[PDB]
Amino acid sequence: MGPGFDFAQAIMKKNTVIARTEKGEFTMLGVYDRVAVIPTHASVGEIIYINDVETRVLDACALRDLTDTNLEITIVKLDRNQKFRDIRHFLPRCEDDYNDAVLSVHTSKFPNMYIPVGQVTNYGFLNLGGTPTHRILMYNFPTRAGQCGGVVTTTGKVIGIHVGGNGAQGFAAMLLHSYFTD
Repeated sequence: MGPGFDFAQAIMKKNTVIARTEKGEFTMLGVYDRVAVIPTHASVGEIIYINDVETRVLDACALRDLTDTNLEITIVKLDRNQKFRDIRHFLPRCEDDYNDAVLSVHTSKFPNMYIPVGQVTNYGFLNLGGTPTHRILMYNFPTRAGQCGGVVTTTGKVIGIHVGGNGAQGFAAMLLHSYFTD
């Protein structure tokens, strides 16, 4: 509907797949080469479904900060025959607050879904489902089951992936450029 939705759509149309684990269907952001991200609570194993195709997982790393605190991001390398467009230049270098963000989801349950969530706070610490978690972004939108893995963007930046909600607020894990240096 406007330039925020434009950037979000450009990311969804080229840099997302539908990932299925034993724990559900998730929006999955492809970042570069065969490397993607998914919430750690997806419990990625040796095999994952990517757009309903059985796919070997070549590597999976559940990120933690240097205090050994959960970040809720798992980086997955997929045994896929095709690379993602490289979007690493759209990732923030530092923790930050943002204005006028969009949360975008693409699953069987919620195809082509875009939500203007407004102001995004650097919230920091969250007890997420009982697990101490760091680098949490917060937005004041009543997000629901089915939106985990959803991409949070501003114009020109891919800033996080949706990992939870409390009924009134939604929470995303930050994406930082330093997670994807190779």
